Amino acid sequence: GQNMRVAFMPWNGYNFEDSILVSERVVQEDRFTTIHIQELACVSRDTKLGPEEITADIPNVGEAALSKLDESGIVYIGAEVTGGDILVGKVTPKGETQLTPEEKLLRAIFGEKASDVKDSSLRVPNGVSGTVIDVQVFTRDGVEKDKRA
Amino acid sequence: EFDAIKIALASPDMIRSWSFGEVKKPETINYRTFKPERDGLFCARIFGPVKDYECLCGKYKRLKHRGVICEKCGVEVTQTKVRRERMGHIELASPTAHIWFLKSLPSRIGLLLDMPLRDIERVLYFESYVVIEGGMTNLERQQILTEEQYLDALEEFGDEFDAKMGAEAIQALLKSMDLEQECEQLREELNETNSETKRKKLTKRIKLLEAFVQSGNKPEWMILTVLPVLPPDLRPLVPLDGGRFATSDLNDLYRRVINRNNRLKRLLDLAAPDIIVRNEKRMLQEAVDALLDNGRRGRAITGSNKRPLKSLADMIKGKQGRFRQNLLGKRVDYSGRSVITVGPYLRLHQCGLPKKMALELFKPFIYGKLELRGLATTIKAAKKMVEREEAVVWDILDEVIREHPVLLNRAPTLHRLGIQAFEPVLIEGKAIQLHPLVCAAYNADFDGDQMAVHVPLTLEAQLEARALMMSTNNILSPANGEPIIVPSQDVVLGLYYMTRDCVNAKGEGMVLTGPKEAERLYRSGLASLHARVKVRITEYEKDANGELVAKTSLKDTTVGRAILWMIVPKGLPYSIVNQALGKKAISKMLNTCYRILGLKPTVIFADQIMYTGFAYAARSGASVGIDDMVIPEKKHEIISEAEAEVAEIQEQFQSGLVTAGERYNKVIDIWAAANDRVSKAMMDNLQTETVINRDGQEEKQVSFNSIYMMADSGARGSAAQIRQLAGMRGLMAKPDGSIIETPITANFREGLNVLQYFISTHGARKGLADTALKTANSGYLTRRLVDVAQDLVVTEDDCGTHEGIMMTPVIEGGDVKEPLRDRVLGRVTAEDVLKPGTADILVPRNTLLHEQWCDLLEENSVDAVKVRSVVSCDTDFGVCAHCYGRDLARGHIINKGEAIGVIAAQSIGEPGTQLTMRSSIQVKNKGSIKLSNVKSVVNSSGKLVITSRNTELKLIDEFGRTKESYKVPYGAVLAKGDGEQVAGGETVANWDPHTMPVITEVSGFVRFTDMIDGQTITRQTDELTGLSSLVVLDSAERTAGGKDLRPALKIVDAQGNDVLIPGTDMPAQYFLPGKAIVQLEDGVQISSGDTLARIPQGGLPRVADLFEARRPKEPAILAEISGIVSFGKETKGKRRLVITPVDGSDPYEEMIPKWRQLNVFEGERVERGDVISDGPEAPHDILRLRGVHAVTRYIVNEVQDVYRLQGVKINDKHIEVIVRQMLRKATIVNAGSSDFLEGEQVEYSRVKIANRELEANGKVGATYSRDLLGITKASLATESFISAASFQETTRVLTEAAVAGKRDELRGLKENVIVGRLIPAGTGYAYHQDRMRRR
Amino acid sequence: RDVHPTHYGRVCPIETPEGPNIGLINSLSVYAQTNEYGFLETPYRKVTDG
Amino acid sequence: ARVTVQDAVEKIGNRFDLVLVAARRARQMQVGGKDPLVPEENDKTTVIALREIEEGLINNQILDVRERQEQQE
Amino acid sequence: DIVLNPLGVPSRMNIGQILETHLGMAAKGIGDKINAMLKQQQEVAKLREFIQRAYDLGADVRQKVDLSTFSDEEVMRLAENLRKGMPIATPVFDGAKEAEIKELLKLGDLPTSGQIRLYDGRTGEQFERPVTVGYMYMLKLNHLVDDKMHARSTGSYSLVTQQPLGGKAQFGGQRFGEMEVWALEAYGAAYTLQEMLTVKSDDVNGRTKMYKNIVDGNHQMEPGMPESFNVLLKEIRSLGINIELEDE
DNA sequence: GCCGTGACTAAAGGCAAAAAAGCCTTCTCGCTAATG
RNA sequence: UAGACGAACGGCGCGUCUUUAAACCAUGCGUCGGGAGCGCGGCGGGUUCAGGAUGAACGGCAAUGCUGCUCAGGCUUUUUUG
DNA sequence: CATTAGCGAGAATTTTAGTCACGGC
Ligand SMILES: [Mg+2]
Ligand SMILES: [Zn+2]
Ligand SMILES: [Zn+2]
Repeated sequence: GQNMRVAFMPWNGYNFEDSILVSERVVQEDRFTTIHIQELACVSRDTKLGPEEITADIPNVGEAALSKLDESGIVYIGAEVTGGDILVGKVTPKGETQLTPEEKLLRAIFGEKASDVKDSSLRVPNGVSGTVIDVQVFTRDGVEKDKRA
Repeated sequence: EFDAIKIALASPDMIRSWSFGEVKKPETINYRTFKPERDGLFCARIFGPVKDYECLCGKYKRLKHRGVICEKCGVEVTQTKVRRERMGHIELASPTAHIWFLKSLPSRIGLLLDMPLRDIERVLYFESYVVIEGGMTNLERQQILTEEQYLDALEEFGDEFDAKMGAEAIQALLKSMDLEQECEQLREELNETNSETKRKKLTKRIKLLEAFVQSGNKPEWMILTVLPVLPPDLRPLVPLDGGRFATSDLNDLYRRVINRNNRLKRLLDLAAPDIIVRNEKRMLQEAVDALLDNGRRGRAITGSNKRPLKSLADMIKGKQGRFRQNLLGKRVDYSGRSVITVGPYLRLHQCGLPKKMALELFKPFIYGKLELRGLATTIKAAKKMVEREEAVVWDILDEVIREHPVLLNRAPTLHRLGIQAFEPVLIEGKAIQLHPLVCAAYNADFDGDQMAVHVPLTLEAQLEARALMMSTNNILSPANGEPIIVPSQDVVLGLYYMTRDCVNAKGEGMVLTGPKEAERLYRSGLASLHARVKVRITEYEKDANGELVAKTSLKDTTVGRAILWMIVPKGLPYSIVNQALGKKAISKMLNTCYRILGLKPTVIFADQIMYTGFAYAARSGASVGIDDMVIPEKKHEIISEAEAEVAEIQEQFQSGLVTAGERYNKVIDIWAAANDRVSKAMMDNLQTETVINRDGQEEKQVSFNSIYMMADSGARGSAAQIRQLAGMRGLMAKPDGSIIETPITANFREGLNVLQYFISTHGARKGLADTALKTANSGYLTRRLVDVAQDLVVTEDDCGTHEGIMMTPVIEGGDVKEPLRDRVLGRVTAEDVLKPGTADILVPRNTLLHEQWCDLLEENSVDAVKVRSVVSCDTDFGVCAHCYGRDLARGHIINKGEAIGVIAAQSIGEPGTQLTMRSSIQVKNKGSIKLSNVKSVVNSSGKLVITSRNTELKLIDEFGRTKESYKVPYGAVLAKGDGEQVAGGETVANWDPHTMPVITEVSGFVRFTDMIDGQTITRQTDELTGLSSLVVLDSAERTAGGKDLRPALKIVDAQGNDVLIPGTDMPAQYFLPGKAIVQLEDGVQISSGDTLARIPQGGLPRVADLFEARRPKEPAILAEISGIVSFGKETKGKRRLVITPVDGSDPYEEMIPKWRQLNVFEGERVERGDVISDGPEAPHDILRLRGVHAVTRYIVNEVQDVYRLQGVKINDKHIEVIVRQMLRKATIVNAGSSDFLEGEQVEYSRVKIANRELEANGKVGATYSRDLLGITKASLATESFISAASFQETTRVLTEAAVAGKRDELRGLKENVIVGRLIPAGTGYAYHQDRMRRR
Repeated sequence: RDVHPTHYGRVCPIETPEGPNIGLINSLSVYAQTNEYGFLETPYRKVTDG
Repeated sequence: ARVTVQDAVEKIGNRFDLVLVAARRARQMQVGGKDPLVPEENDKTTVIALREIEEGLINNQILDVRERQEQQE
Repeated sequence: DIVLNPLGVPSRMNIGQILETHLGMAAKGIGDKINAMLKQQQEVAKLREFIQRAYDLGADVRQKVDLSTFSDEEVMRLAENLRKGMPIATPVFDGAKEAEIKELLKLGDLPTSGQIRLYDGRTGEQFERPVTVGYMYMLKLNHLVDDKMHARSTGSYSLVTQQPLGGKAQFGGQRFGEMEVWALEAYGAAYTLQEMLTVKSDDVNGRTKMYKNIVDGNHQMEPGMPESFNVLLKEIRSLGINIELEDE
């Protein structure tokens, strides 16, 4: 631990029973600043209705969430990601839920080639920020490796 | 929605009514896709679809297809929720016997057939024949044969008799068993036989047969034929990661049973030999029994996990069972956790709250207001900007939490204070900030404990939270009247530092106009915080009819007390501050305010007390230091001197004069005396100090050592800690319990050698083990209190009965442990209070006794007062308000609709954690001597001897108040008399304790009549003493020819005739017992009633066993019927006795172990309910003899003595409540006009209310007797079967209720809790009163 | 769970986790080591006539 | 700015009946219309009702009378 | 920088804390002098005695150090490394007594009582009594506050009993324990217990309607039926025992 | 023989959290895959 | 490349074939979608009877279609905390 | 270029009370 200056005295009830009073000088010098290293895992299996694929092609996501990702869908090293953001973009297929002429025309105007996708991408847990330091990729043999790999 | 709950057995037709189809295929899933199998455990045709409103094959869809069975798929199409409703049924090839009724402790089928349980299992498991049809042969209806016996008997009688194997045979026997004929024969046989052994099982049999007869049941239904199937979803096959599936073990049990059934049914067509089919039948029976309950019959079936697979019965009972895990307490939404952290600036009614936690918690609340103001349009947009934390979001969030109460919860809770309400105030940070004064209520400390928060939703919830659960409304603990907002730690230390005068200080010796300028002096530094000065103050007295009286005076006081006086309210006088202001006083001081100036001034005053205490403690600067602990100089020297004594003592052990034990005791005493002396010396030198006064003289004022401020003020710790810090630790205990011979001569301020430190671990580790284990018994005990007291709740205003209990202050031969004033406070008198002068009424009957009346009670010095007691309240299914007395929570008469039982259970359970799991009589003080139940006589020498049993001593003061109480044996010595104003410290009683006297009664000449020499009595002139005397021998040498002969010494006067005892002409001879030496001889004078012979011979678990009344290992026997004592026929194993009443006959006889001690003899008169031997007393016979009012007094006395020994104050009325639930059950003595069996056991309330309406007509009552059923058995013997099931032992309770066909009416509280209905208590009491009125 | 007077030098008496399992997770001493059979033994200094 | 309800409780028989009548009146407040009889100070309807409890012109009987006279329109 | 609490000294009986603090105060005070003379960049000789003077203090100590062997650059490097405080080693059961600590502090320029005067920052006035001030070793435990913060308004739901999940990993709620339920029954609070046991735990109809109503403004619950109770019924109906409700 | 005693069996034994991991029967076969 | 089929229709996916509806599997491959009620009739499957492995009738439900009207993740195991 | 594996799918301690069994007079 650290070596600190201490004094035994009640101080306006802030040490009422066992609470400890700490000066801002402590955090100014970063005496008790600590480091944690959390690990996030993203799994891409081969479930029904097709396999699971990872890329940047995601719907209902802003351009800010894509500025931190490459074309392959893996966040760059050192990017200062925050809580609730996107780290790895994973998608899974479905059917197409039929056709409706009005929504079909709107989609054709928009330019959506195939809206058969469900978002299951890995997101940063809520309330935790930080900086990505490393990304390791495991791929089964006999499977093509993307430019990131 | 529903009125009551009905439970009974089931029938195959009823099962088919439940079911939708049959399951015939053990397969579950196709596993190619994820669709259910055909006729499998998840068959769509039998249970329902997979996804809402389209069949499996998908032919039918759209809204138009509701309620259609798609023929191709064969599946009814509807919403998927039906998967939680439909149930399947399996048609077993052969009948099977349900294990529960088979294998409970009382065997239902075994009792019904009057058959041993062991052989029924043999029959069912296909190993031994049993006759099912005797016919006209040499066999009985229920006879038993083996395979070779059947082989022999088959040829002798042919087909005339029939004997089979298995559940089919049992079912055939059950179906053919008549009921009415058995009932008639049982009724006729019950009156004929006279044998108590037969009576028990006879009554059980007739009760079971009556229950089956009176209910719509059939015995063969106890034998299963069709097996209902649990719905599919309740055993989910949730897909886990990858292709593997998570399979609940219950599905494995269904698969095994279906496989066995399919194999048996396919083997039945092959006409296989009986050997093969019997094995498969046994396999199927074992499988179904394990499915109903695993591990009951034999080894529990386990999978690859090597753990017992869960069964249906298992999933009900146990901590992991459905009830105690998902019915009483279930996980809830709108909650949060945090780390608790103290905050001083908060007011009493508000606690801090992190911004993030509140923002996420009140998400539903902000949504509505957000769209109300138009800042949002849809729900998804609202979610979008709320997670954007815009500026308006904080504004609206602050708007919606202006006065919205929240609930704070700490796990675990121990009493009513564990759940609190507060008005949150948003604060930055990530911790909950809580007001300090309430942390004592939580019994929590700010060392990283985690706090939990919930949020009420409805208007009713918020309103009741505001009205009840804020800390303002709860200042007095439900356990006792003492407050729970008692200041502690910093505030008490600082306030004590405020009020403590010094002989010399700056600013001493002037006069101040008032407190206002006095505060000015301290801030400017002109005067010290403490200085004895004169000052003018103002006092507002409410002595008139509730109006303040202002007066001005001058007081000699300190500056600090004047400073504190500013925040004191108007009513309190100034004398409440002139003292040293200790911790004990200030709390009581706060209490005094609650007795005068209401509630809100008290809470504001408490807040100001906190603020002033913190501020001036901070300005004080109280600090600990190494130099503070002053070790006495002489201490070391004393220790050296002590060694000398032990150095001598061991020599006496090495010299042979003193044994090891005596030397051990001497060493222990020497060390104890040395420790006490050094403790006294250290306390004396630490407590005092020397300082030069204003006149140049050294005056010894109270020491200002920091350790002494923490000690004396009581802020933290006790005198033991200070003793241990400076003085030597004293004697210490070994792990077994023995005391080490050499204690520790050093203290903590100095060093500790390795060996001395090692032995110190024994105490510490033992204490930690006690803390770790004692919580298990305590909390569990709490449950055993809650379940038996949950039913009780106040229902009516007044029962209108004057019966009650007599209560007197407790005296234990020394100081009175509890004065009468404290015990009676806040209760209601059962009778009118009479002055010691007769015909003068001090207090009327049916009048609540509050504090002002108690002053009148003590001013007149009332001896004792009889008060209303809820143990005998006349109300039904509750207790009337007046019997309960004063509510501690509100300070006034109890209300209607709140459950007393729950608060009583909490009050009796919370202090459990503070417990520990593992000659002559001298008058003490001044006063006269009074005795009651005393029948004394004067001996020859003029002394007073006693001829009674219950002779008690009293120390009557100048007024008549009781001071002392003692018990004396017969033939005691009295140095004084009754009513004499004697002096204290005088030996007034003396007698030989270690042996018993065989004293005579009256003077005369001893004549040894019927004196036998040779076998019974002989002149054993022992050479040790060489004294020739007649010695009566024991039963060893003598035999039945001489032991039965009793040598009786006929006590005669000088005339030689029988003594004319007053009242009785019976000669007062005393039969000589064994080993009773006749010390005196014939012809020598005898004193009046002189000795004939010197005849020779605790904690929480204790309280828990006392509540449920364990039978002691040595049950003291007491008298049963009042009458003249008579002996009985002996030598038939042990001794016997019979008591003859004056008028009625004497049919009572009982067997008494003759090896046991005795206290009663033939020539004596004993009242019923009086001791015969001595030892622990079973409360059952106490209640049977002395009545209800006696047993309630004993239990309360013992438990309160234990708690006072452990130093925790608990009100008595809480104990009584359990006692009222203790006597819930009674047993009929004689049926009379009632409609119950002679031996029937029916609850007292119901039997009394049923009797009352019958006797109101031209009929007579029914004689009964209240019994004693402990909590563990009283809880299960309750009408509400679900309530009993929730507590313990679900299997027996469910089976017993089912076979009896009981019917719960949801009268209890937990019943309404289970189904989510409003509780029949609290605010919900009014709603139910509306409900029952309309019904 | 209770500490025995023979633990001196072989089992620490003052370091152990608190809670449901106390006294069953006793830690090793500093100088202590294991014997050939598996018994606990401690170093000691031999004394010869003072 | 309400800290205790002792005066409100003593104005009524017990606390529970006060809670239920206050709940009824507050529900009457919130559902629509039925403005209070006392000036407000930016407070939610829960504490608004409690106020008319200590000034004492409202109770269970008075609320029932008002409801009856309004439904007898 | 840290304000401890004195009232935890007597009851806890951890008096070694005060002695440790007092020893720490002397150690840092020694470093300041070395810091002061290093600031003036005094000669190596002036160092050599002073460091020797501190080490020579003590009665019959087993630690004997000869600084004459050390070269000038070694002494300079050691003193530079020593400016943050002289490390003090103490055997578990052979530590120095109070007199030795007092003598060591006498080498410094601090009061022997080990209690210096202080001035409050807010008020600027000298406190009534001298207060203990020294240096202590502090440890930051592995229980972070944000690792325990957890709150759920509406997350997931169990498939068996239709109840909210448990555990921080799944946005779990709080388990309303049975003791808490009896605590609620102790008060007159019936509405709160009913709503908490019906409309927030499992009632599918209730919590769906309740969520809509609170958004729409209304604060009113509905009784419904706890689906956990229905499960038990089916469970009881799973056996040969028959159970059922009755007429409304 | 009938009340009394010993041996056998059943039931229950703090409450909340967090954090990690492991994992949800065993014997047999043809086309595709692994090995030489 | 295109076209056709794969428990009623259509779109897409997947498999087979090349002008044919077959082949595949077997609660007849997968996903999704049909504004609703009343009227017609029956896809589809079921019952009865007869005939001697086949045929006839039937309407409780109902496919594609048609005229008219009304409606908007559990358990287990550890470790730690209070 | 031939051989076998294999693999996914298919199936065969502590406390106490209650109750049954022996016994002895
Ligand atoms: Mg704590
Ligand atoms: Zn279908
Ligand atoms: Zn009564």
